[PDB]
Amino acid sequence: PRSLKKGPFIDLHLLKKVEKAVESGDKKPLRTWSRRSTIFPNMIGLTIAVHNGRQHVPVFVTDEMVGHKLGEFAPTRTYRGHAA
Amino acid sequence: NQYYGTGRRKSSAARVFIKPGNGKIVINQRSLEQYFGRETARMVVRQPLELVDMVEKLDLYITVKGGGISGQAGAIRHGITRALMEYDESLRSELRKAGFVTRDARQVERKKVGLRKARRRPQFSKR
Amino acid sequence: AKQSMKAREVKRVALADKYFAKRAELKAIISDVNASDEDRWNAVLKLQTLPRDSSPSRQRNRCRQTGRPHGFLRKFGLSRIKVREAAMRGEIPGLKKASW
Amino acid sequence: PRRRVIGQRKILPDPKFGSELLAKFVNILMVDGKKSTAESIVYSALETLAQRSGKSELEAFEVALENVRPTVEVKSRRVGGSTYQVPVEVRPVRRNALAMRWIVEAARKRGDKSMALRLANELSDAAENKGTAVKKREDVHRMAEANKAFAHY
Amino acid sequence: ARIAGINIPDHKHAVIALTSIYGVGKTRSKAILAAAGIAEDVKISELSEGQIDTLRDEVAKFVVEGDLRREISMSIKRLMDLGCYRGLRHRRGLPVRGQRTKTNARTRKGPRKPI
Amino acid sequence: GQKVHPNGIRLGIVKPWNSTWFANTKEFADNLDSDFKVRQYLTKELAKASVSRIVIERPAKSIRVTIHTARPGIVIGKKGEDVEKLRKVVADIAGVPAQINIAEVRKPELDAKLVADSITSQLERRVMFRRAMKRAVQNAMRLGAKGIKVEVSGRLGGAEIARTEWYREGRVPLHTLRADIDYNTSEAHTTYGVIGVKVWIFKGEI
Amino acid sequence: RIRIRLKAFDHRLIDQATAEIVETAKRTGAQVRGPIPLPTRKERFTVLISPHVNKDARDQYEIRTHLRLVDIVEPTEKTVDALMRLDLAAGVDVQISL
RNA sequence: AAGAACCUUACCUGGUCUUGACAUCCACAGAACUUUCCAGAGAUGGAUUGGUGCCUUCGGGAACUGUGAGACAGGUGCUGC
RNA sequence: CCGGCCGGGAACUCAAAGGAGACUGCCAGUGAUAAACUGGAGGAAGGUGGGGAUGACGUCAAGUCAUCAUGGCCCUUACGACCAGGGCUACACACGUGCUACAAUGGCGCAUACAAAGAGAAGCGACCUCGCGAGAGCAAGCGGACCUCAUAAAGUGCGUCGUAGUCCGGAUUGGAGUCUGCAACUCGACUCCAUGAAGUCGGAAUCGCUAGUAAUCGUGGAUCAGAAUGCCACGGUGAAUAC
Ligand SMILES: [Mg+2]
Ligand SMILES: [Mg+2]
Ligand SMILES: [Mg+2]
Ligand SMILES: [Mg+2]
Ligand SMILES: [Mg+2]
Ligand SMILES: [Mg+2]
Ligand SMILES: [Mg+2]
Ligand SMILES: [Mg+2]
Ligand SMILES: [Mg+2]
Ligand SMILES: [Mg+2]
Ligand SMILES: [Mg+2]
Ligand SMILES: [Mg+2]
Ligand SMILES: [Mg+2]
Repeated sequence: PRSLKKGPFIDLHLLKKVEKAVESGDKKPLRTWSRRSTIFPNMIGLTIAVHNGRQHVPVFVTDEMVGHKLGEFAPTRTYRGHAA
Repeated sequence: NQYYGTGRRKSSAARVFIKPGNGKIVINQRSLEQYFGRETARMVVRQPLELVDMVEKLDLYITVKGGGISGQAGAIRHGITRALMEYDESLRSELRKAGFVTRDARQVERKKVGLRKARRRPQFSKR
Repeated sequence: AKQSMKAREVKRVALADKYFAKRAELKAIISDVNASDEDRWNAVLKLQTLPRDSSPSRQRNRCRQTGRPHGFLRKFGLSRIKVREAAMRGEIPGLKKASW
Repeated sequence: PRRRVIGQRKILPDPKFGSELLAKFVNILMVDGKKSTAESIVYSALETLAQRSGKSELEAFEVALENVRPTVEVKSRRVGGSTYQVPVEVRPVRRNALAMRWIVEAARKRGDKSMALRLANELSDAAENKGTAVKKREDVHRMAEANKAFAHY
Repeated sequence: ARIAGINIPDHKHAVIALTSIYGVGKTRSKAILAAAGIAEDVKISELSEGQIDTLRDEVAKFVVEGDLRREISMSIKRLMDLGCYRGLRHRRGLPVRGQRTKTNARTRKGPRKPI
Repeated sequence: GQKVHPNGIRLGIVKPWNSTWFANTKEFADNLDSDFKVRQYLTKELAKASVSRIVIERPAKSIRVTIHTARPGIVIGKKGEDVEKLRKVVADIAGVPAQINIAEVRKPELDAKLVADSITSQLERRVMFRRAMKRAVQNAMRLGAKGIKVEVSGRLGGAEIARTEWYREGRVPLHTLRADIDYNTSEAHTTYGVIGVKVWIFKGEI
Repeated sequence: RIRIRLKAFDHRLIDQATAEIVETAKRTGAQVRGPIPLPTRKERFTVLISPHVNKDARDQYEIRTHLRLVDIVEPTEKTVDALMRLDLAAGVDVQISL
């Protein structure tokens, strides 16, 4: 994963959205594409619609997703099984 | 005076100097016994001397580069063979009949396009 | 290749040359180890704000006579097909068929 | 091939004993071109068998080979419907090659520990006609005897 | 011959025997033996009870056996109930570290199941 | 089957290089691109002059272009007003000072490039391809080439099935490397598609 | 000492070059140590020849950079200027060093 | 295919542009260039600090940019029968 | 200051140029007194010495309109263009081509010998310090027979394991990390700790190879920011067989 010297990676626009939404209280889900961004500690409670190629999958951020890429909770493939 | 020959094998080149003496053989500033681990290599080095029966009355100072253990051993053998050729010409017939003058012109065949090695083709299938 | 594809590559090269110095500086802050945490953080953010096309890794070598992105040869700047044609016509110095 | 082979490749006699027969044995036992390992294993087997028996290494090896060497084998001929297992007498070089190969197959398939131990035990059994090698020679001769009717060819 | 609550073989050398503890491989075994001052080639049934007690103390440093098992299980179950990509992969029993599933993946998917 | 390029297989043996400038890995790609641009510009602007060969050298931050042409008077013009403009544009393209030298080509009837260009021009002009090929072969064998082969391939004469026809006289031993096989190709963009012309001319040995 | 590095793509041409180098450096009065042949760099390339598939159909090309070394021990004052004004034929790169 | 994280990428979902990303030619405006702030996923749009020159029939052209209609440009679209 | 280290030497190995040699040349026999063949001498090479490049007329209206060019047709507020995300990496399955194995001709630990060929300037990166390791810091040297990549591995000497799904075997997975890159979730490589699977030689069937070849062991390069078990080369060890 990312080198620890570089610290964590958050995309600037998503950071701006998050800081303003958290300082201005519960708002609309953060419609965002930055799947590569890291879920920071002050992300809790925010509902974020992470892009997945065609949809913005809603993700309710909780404590235990801190340190994970938002794109991990929005799967990008559909699969139900062959010849069910 | 020192009599000199050059032997070659695979990719090994061996300079061999012979001068009458107590039968000391030096390979790259190192004795034969602890330079060659293979008894086959030692036999290969000593083959011309034993076949001409001059084993103890000559001293060998030899420096060889390139190749591996067996290639270097063959290079040594060729070096002694040529050194005794330019020592005396009388033992030439014996060494040829034995087969030591001939420089063994067999190198690793080049890898070729469309083959895994020199001749090992990729596995073929009709379908 | 397509004219649009060649145009994209030209734009990327131009942007990389234009913004090369700033990227060098910011990456120097990031990979410096005696730089403060605030410095490294702000450098990450500024390197984000720099356009992506500025990244020299974004470029793709293309055959300068056809724009083909595959089979490139850096020594000649051409794909395998163009290298073959020019070499046979003699338009490449010293080059000739090898056999060994 | 449809032409003819030149003379057989020259083989350097092995250093410890100077026997091209033993050189061929080492070559046949060799795997993945590791002649050093093959020679060490053969030499250990030879000294071990010499010590267990009493014979010289070379003569004991010759006895073990001779108890395994065939004289007539069977080859396939086509006439129709069925095949002829025609018995043909073997030339001595092929005799020695087959004896060595059968000995090595039996030794590899034996269930001991070190391959030198396996080879010494197999050659010792061949010294009194017990090994899988002498069993294979028994099978070859009795098959040729069964097919003896086709010998006239 | 009972370290971290499991029987370890007595016929094997100490390094090989200590690897039988779920949570100790060759490296941790060597570290344990060095820290307890025991030769690496000594057989378990030939150690003084003081030495086995010291070995118990050393192996107690690392998390092994049930504690390690439930640690791994809670990590896997957290992945599960988070339902991230790795949680979904773990649920479905498919490769989790980005391998190909067009072919192979037999270790995760189990042996062939004909249609 | 396919065949090796009669020029390429002989480059180091009995042929010269159409470019003999030395540069290292830093300069090779840029010099090749600039040579390509110069040759393309020269051929486009001298299509009429029948430029048989273009050799490029780069002595020292300079470019020297030898234009083996069949109408040196045409390519030079009055005094040097045409070659002066050509040199100016060549220098601008190459980014270095230029020097254009015109080379007399005697007998355009024994040069593969010029024969191919002539045949292609006739094909564009809709002359019978059999007549063009026979004319080329007769001209070369009268000028004295030890041999010639001409091949024309494509939708000949407005046909919908493309075919290949080739005439030959004398010897054209393509397998002998020391034989002087001057070979060259050209394309003719006719209203029914492209037609490819290939010319081999065997002029002698060592 | 003056060091001349001749790099060329053609051994005949580079031999001409080094011959006239030594002739000039000897007419100027200085003595020469060479020419010394340094190993040819044989840069090899392998390319598929069909525009589509056919992986086993390849050409192998080769560029042979020949290199010669010229030594000028006792560099005469006229020798230096003569060598630097000599102006070699095209197709040779000459590196001058002290 | 001598090497798909973005690029490549030609495909998909959306956000956008249509003389257009890339070419010539027409006119007008403007040196370019550099830096900075906002919004937007970014595209892109608002601005704007500085800049306002290189030759000169000194009035205009040479470049580089935008605009304004096009003649066109573009197509990894089909056909290797 | 035992290191060609320095003075030196031009012998030697090498480097690169130019020459010589191998031609059925000679001898014998066979042979239509011919071609030639069966041997022999000599010679490094003996019969087109080994290998490579070289692909004839033509066949499959074989492949490519996606390298390129191109006739004809078609799209053009678009089938063109720009952007961010996703996919090409999906998995009940089936096939091809490979890699690692199933062990003792081995595994592991310690010491140690022997290579060729290639690359390199926003590049190869010594030495030194730190880290268990990927690697990090300062940083010389070198567009190079100089410097770096870069200690070859198999091999040899000693010990250990003693036939066991095992110190074989390494898949899978958990945790912790390094580097590249704006960015490693989809989807990188690598490292440490841990886990340790299937596999005990594989049905019908089927492939490669007659020499330094097969087999086996490592090394380099192109592509490339990173990303080879592929591809292209290089050497080390090195057979059996052909009636
Ligand atoms: Mg293949
Ligand atoms: Mg195009
Ligand atoms: Mg790239
Ligand atoms: Mg992509
Ligand atoms: Mg066709
Ligand atoms: Mg077809
Ligand atoms: Mg031929
Ligand atoms: Mg098709
Ligand atoms: Mg694919
Ligand atoms: Mg293991
Ligand atoms: Mg590389
Ligand atoms: Mg790479
Ligand atoms: Mg090899």
